[PDB]
Amino acid sequence: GQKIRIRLKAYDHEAIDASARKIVETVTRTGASVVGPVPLPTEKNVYCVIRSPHKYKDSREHFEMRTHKRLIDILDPTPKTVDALMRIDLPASVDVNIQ
Amino acid sequence: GQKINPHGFRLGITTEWKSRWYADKQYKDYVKEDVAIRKLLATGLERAGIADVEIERTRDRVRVDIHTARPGIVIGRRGTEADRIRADLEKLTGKQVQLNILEVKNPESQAQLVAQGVAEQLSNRVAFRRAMRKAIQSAMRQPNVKGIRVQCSGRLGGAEMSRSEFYREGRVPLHTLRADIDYGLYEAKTTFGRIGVKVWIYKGDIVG
Amino acid sequence: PIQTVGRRKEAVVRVRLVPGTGQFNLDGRTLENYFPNKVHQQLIKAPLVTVDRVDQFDIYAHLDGGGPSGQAGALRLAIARALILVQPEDRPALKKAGFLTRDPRAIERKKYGLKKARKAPQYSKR
Amino acid sequence: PRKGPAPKRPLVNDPVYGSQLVTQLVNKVLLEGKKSLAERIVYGALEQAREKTGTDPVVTLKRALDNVKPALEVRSRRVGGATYQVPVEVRPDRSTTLALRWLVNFSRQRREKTMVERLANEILDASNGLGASVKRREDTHKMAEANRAFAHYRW
Amino acid sequence: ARLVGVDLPRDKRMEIALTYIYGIGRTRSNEILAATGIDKNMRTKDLTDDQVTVLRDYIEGNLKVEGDLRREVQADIRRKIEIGCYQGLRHRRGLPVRGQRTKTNARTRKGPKRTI
Amino acid sequence: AKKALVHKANKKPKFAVRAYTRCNKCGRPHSVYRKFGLCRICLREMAHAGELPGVQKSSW
RNA sequence: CUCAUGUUGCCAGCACGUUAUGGUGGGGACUCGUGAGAGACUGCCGGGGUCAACUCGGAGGAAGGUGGGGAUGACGUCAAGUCAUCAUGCCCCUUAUGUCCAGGGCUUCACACAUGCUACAAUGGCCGGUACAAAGGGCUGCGAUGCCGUGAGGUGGAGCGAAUCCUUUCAAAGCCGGUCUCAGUUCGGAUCGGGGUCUGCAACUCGACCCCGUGAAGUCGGAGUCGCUAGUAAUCGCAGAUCAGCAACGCU
RNA sequence: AUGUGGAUUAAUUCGAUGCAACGCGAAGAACCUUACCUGGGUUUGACAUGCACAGGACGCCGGCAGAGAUGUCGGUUCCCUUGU
Ligand SMILES: [Mg+2]
Ligand SMILES: [Mg+2]
Ligand SMILES: [Mg+2]
Ligand SMILES: [Mg+2]
Ligand SMILES: [Mg+2]
Ligand SMILES: [Mg+2]
Ligand SMILES: [Mg+2]
Ligand SMILES: [Mg+2]
Ligand SMILES: [Mg+2]
Ligand SMILES: [Mg+2]
Ligand SMILES: [Mg+2]
Ligand SMILES: [Mg+2]
Ligand SMILES: [Mg+2]
Ligand SMILES: [Mg+2]
Ligand SMILES: [Mg+2]
Ligand SMILES: [Mg+2]
Ligand SMILES: [Mg+2]
Ligand SMILES: [Mg+2]
Ligand SMILES: [Mg+2]
Ligand SMILES: [Mg+2]
Ligand SMILES: [Mg+2]
Ligand SMILES: [Mg+2]
Ligand SMILES: [Mg+2]
Ligand SMILES: [Mg+2]
Ligand SMILES: [Mg+2]
Ligand SMILES: [Mg+2]
Ligand SMILES: [Mg+2]
Ligand SMILES: [Mg+2]
Ligand SMILES: [Mg+2]
Ligand SMILES: [Mg+2]
Ligand SMILES: [Mg+2]
Ligand SMILES: [Mg+2]
Ligand SMILES: [Zn+2]
Repeated sequence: GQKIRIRLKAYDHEAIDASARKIVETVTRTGASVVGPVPLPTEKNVYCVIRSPHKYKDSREHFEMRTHKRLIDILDPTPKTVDALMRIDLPASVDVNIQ
Repeated sequence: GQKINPHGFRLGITTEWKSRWYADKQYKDYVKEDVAIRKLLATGLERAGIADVEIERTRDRVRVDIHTARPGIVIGRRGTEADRIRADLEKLTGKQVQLNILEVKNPESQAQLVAQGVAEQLSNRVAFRRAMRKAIQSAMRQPNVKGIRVQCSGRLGGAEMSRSEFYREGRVPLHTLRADIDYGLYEAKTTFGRIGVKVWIYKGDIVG
Repeated sequence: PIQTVGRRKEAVVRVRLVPGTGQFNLDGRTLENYFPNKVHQQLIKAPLVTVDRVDQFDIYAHLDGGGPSGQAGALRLAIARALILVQPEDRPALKKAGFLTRDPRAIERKKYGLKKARKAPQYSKR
Repeated sequence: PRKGPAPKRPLVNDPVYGSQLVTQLVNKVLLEGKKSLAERIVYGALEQAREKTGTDPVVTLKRALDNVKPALEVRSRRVGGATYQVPVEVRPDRSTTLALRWLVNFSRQRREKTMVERLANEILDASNGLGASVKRREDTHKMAEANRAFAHYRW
Repeated sequence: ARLVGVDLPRDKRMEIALTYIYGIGRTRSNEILAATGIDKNMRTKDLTDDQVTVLRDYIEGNLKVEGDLRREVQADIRRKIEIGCYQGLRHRRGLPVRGQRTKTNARTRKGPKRTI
Repeated sequence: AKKALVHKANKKPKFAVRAYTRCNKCGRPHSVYRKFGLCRICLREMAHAGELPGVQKSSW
């Protein structure tokens, strides 16, 4: 049994949902076993900053590094399926890691 | 400080982001190149108002989208400024890149455009009263915008003292995050010194 | 299959019941050898004595988050909820006891400018 | 407290004995939030008193509470350029609260090398009237009953 | 008891009794007890003179304590103050040499709090 | 930030020790963050410009 | 709470594991992970209310009446702070007030004030055993098992750009047993002497950490003064970050 | 242990001072960060733009003299084309 892992790699929830939709549609068309876009714990980075120069340290401003990751374990890695995902072009929002 | 940036506050739900990508190790290189390009393009292009910029990037290739009220001098009919900027990016070593130019729909309701125009008139000869009244009237003329506010702080008229004044008309729910608000600013040119101007623009709301 | 969960102050436990005897299995170690604090045993034992059906169910406990008090309270609320889950006929009595309502209060946001929680540095006006 | 009453917490009951007063005792003995060790110390002191006196722990504790429970407190009010001492009656909640807090805060100090024995010894002294809690009740009664007059304010 | 001019405690754990001697600290007391085979929980009431003899042998054979330490430390201090090292300069000035917050703290080497 | 200091910092050091960030946009000895490669008020300004892939207000 | 949904994450229920454990075949029966939706709107009842706003009490429900906490600073005040982030008008130097290193100082020290840590000790110290958290970082970086070192640390170096691999199976208090019987103390840790490591071209001013000796002051604190009304107060540990080290008890 | 007034030193850089400065810039000073001193030079320059007058070199890898920056000597040498 051979399985190909696809790591979806970006911030935006809407973009990640759209990418999952496109990948799932391509897999369904090509006829390959796909579980779906398995959710992954969203890594949240926090960075705090004071809002003023030269002291006034009591006031600050916050941030997040909100990264969304999804797991799509497509079984039965059909060749034509592999070429389809390789040739698929996706918006620059999400990063695709084929493993 | 008095008011946070409405754009920065509303990045999440209302507004959108002007550059999208996500890579960590070279992220510093990304920001370095982005800042260099932005500063050099701001220094170069001054005749045509570069309303907005946008950076879409994948692997080596990068794409730039810029908004201006008019592309007549942005891109030459032959492409003089076009290939000029291509040369700047190539010597910046941008890898694969292309330029997309889009013209604003209503330039009078755009935060940066109106601010820059009124500020240029002020820097040339226009008194603050006439300039700001023209700005407000021309902006309210379009029925798209119903609440807009503009502020200019500095030594008005060359005085040895700095004023704090503004004119409001309509509704600007800054504390309402649902509100569609556009912020701008620019540092004016004056023989006596420099003067800052801040502009608030409200254009409807989004529900859902 | 009957299952119940407990979340509070990061204290989370997955609880499985069985009408069998009242044996205690906390991660494979009985309650007596698992966190032997009289107060904790009281809190765990309270819901079953409240239902007045002692030694009529067995439990399997898997705990995460928090410390001894957190796990004890999470498991206690777990049995409190699972009892109604299996038998809703005791709902009036168990709600009068208040067991079904999880205590929705935990670590609060640590705000900048404060040493921790909502305390503030020592103040001097001189 | 300027809108009305803040709801009070319905604390749990001590299972082994069945008295919320003992729970209140343990909460007052609580320092740095170590309830396990607090209950340990309370059990140690109560067992020491049990084996010392040969009496029912609940009965002895009720006797001590009744003996050391006050019935009037003094309030200070400044009018006309000076502060005045004025008393006011307290509820049984307040009475037990004061009694327990005294007992604890004065067993805190004795110097016989073990607070675990200090608790039991002072419980015995309160039971037999010799307790420092008895002494403090005596002095507070002195202060209060020296002034029934200022009650005309009724503030 | 008595030990090399150091009064052994009448009733205390030997790991503290030996630490009473100048040249030993808790760690060395533990190691010494382990080496000599004596436990660290008995009382001085079970002390035996043969054991005292064995501790004296081991200490004098494998340690330097008391007057020897005094003379050695004094010799080093005087040598480094004579040489002119910054260590000796700090010693002469009466201030810490490690470079701590000698402005607010260092009251230990400055003596009890004296006010101008 | 003296241009001489900026140039000296950017030039390859004679030893690996003489390396420091000196935020590129404005070269600040202190208050610089490596991951974003920019100074502190500089990052705040850039974030209010809104052209950074991931910076957003934090509250929870 | 309902839905989707099983790997690196779980185990209802079947098998192999046979000491190393869901470890392995198997399965969504739950958390778990993150998307969508629902649910508190005085929704309903009584009392009063000007029959109006609204209050108190009762059933429901998880919360009842802004459920809790953040972000969110109205016009303005203080010519309040910041030309040493940046840029900016004027003046001033230019053969210098520019430039590089001929090293050193930025901490120095007779004294107070500002905010913390360490404690002043038995609800504790030390010794051995023993279970539980979250979140997060990691490339000219995080760093496995292993060996040598008391321990900094050295050899060697798997797995990781990363729910996986390293940050220990991420703990501390917690619980069990032994010592200490109230001592300037087995508390207490600075100061000082001698021996090393690490980063680095080179640790004298002017680093950090380890081991040995060091044994000072100090007993809850003077008027007055800080903060704290629910996981709040207090006490314990952890991590992000500036960094090559490191004065990291600081901020978050 | 570090901040702050203050005094001493050739430097003890500088900014900030009640509520709303003071483990505040400084979220790390052996050389840098370093803006301050005694201490060798150096100068259209360490660092870029443009006008002229001579250049194919600039630019790259080593040894000697020195406490280092100092300068001298060894190795390679322009890409276009007749305007640069
Ligand atoms: Mg602070
Ligand atoms: Mg907390
Ligand atoms: Mg303050
Ligand atoms: Mg460095
Ligand atoms: Mg920076
Ligand atoms: Mg399962
Ligand atoms: Mg206002
Ligand atoms: Mg001002
Ligand atoms: Mg200046
Ligand atoms: Mg300037
Ligand atoms: Mg300026
Ligand atoms: Mg200095
Ligand atoms: Mg310094
Ligand atoms: Mg300093
Ligand atoms: Mg202050
Ligand atoms: Mg200690
Ligand atoms: Mg242990
Ligand atoms: Mg263990
Ligand atoms: Mg969580
Ligand atoms: Mg070993
Ligand atoms: Mg004492
Ligand atoms: Mg000590
Ligand atoms: Mg000690
Ligand atoms: Mg004392
Ligand atoms: Mg007083
Ligand atoms: Mg309140
Ligand atoms: Mg502590
Ligand atoms: Mg660092
Ligand atoms: Mg200064
Ligand atoms: Mg001040
Ligand atoms: Mg601090
Ligand atoms: Mg330098
Ligand atoms: Zn910057």
